[PDB]
Amino acid sequence: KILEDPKWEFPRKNLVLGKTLGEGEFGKVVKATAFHLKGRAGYTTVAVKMLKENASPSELRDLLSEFNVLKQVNHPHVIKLYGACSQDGPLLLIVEYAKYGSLRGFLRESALTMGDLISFAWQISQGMQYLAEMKLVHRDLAARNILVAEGRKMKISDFGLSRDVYEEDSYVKRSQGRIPVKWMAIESLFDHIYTTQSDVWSFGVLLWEIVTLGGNPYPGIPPERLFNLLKTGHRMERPDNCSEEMYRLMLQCWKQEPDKRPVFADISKDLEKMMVK
Amino acid sequence: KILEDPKWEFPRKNLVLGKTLGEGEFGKVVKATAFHLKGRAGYTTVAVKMLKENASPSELRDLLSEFNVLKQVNHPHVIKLYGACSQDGPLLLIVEYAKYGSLRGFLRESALTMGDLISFAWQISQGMQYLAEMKLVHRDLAARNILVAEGRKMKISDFGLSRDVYEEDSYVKRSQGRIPVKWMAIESLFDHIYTTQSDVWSFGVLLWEIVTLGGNPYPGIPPERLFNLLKTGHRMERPDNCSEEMYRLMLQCWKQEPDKRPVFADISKDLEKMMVK
Ligand SMILES: Cc1ccc(-c2nn(C(C)(C)C)c3ncnc(N)c23)cc1
Ligand SMILES: Cc1ccc(-c2nn(C(C)(C)C)c3ncnc(N)c23)cc1
Repeated sequence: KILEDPKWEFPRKNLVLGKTLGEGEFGKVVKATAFHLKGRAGYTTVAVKMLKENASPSELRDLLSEFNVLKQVNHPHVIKLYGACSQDGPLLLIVEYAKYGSLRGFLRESALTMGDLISFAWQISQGMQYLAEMKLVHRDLAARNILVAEGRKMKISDFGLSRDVYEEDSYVKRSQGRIPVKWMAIESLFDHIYTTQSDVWSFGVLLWEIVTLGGNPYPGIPPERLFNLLKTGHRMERPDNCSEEMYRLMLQCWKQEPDKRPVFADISKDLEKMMVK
Repeated sequence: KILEDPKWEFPRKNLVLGKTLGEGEFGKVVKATAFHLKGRAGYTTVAVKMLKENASPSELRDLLSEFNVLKQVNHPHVIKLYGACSQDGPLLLIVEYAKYGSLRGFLRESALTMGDLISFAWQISQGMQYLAEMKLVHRDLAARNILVAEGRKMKISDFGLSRDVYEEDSYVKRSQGRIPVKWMAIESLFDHIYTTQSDVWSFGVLLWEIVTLGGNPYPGIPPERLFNLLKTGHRMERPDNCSEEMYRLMLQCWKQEPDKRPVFADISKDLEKMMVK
């Protein structure tokens, strides 16, 4: 029983699904083509996300949660929602198509200069600054949760775990322990507290992933040992393809006090100062 | 911070990990060899389960939950726990090794006669009757959660979501919506009620998977539409490789009233009557 919003409902007969682009804990995403989308004559190459054959109740809640947050945002660096098919069969979410795939895969498949990586971090920081202005916390901010559309333009994705900056619900059942530990902020890891400043912590780990072309954060460190490491003040070390100014930004994102961490508005200007220089 | 039980702690220096056997929502399972296990001189081919590099707090809780339930059971058709490495690094669970892999994959890879399939259902019903005697509900009973060791002997696995038949804890934080809908009992789907009779419902779906050699239950039916179908009394249809007596057993497992469903003790005798005849 899903409410069908007419502003986003799309006819299933006007949608042809193609080959599977990926399947896992996120769901089932297939490539597809949608004709007469948004009233524009012709067809459009899109991406359709659906539940798996072995989906659980929580898997639907995330797809509906992802559906809600995508109806409310709009940004050239946040994946765009085009339509949905909530009636007469399976639930399909029709969104923008990212040719080059997820960012974690795109970085691993690599020729990219250091200017290309700072551009990626700049785009992600731009969209995140917008989400902060939209009163949203992403929580699940990582390299795997970022898409790469055509033009190598970064697109923020996976809003199934996102919450409001101001809780606008009388009773919200709390999701528990669904954020990977190595991307969790120390206060989120210690008291289940997720904020925009916690996304900055997650963004700092994202910077580490980009400068390493899809590296595994805290290498060889069991995630069950990371709480003790972060509680004592230990962070990650300087990687190989990192400058003195770039590594300083990661540590500012990893400051213990969330007030001592920069906001995404400052991160965008800090990263542009690296692009110009 | 994990408590190290000396009855199950095993030295990491006495364990060599090999190639990865599988990775996903369940965790990371690698093939390995353990020397001087259980005091027996020599080495033993085992399987080691560990957390992923992007594991979340709940992923650890399941591994610890799976660890607890495996310390307490023993059956030739339930996977056997051999040891663990909870100190000085990553958390490793050392259990029995299943050469032929998961049951869902083993059925799909297939020459098997109808007698071979009833034998598999018999073995799974035997171990489940034992778990019911051990006051345990498995909940996540499916074909993917069953292993096939050497000799094509069935081994019940994945106890991360298992609960006690009698709740022996003052405050237990409830996991929510982690069982795939198509395997959920109608009362579990309607009021979050998981019991041994609900495992019989799940076992009936497992029978359907075996007689179809790893088929997808309720084919072409969106899992969001299954609650309405089961609430109106509709079940699955007779498959192709199913007898009149075998299909009757599935429907008895799918009876609305859980008291109207058979117990695993009767299922073992019902399946043996098919093996003899
Ligand atoms: C709502 C929604 C829908 C689809 C996706 C998505 N996942 N993925 C994979 C997982 C294949 C990289 C994609 N690859 C390309 N384009 C996409 N749009 C996606 C993400 C969110
Ligand atoms: C505690 C525990 C440890 C390992 C496994 C396990 N998963 N898997 C896959 C997923 C590769 C089929 C296995 N394949 C063979 N043998 C095994 N033992 C396993 C299950 C539970």
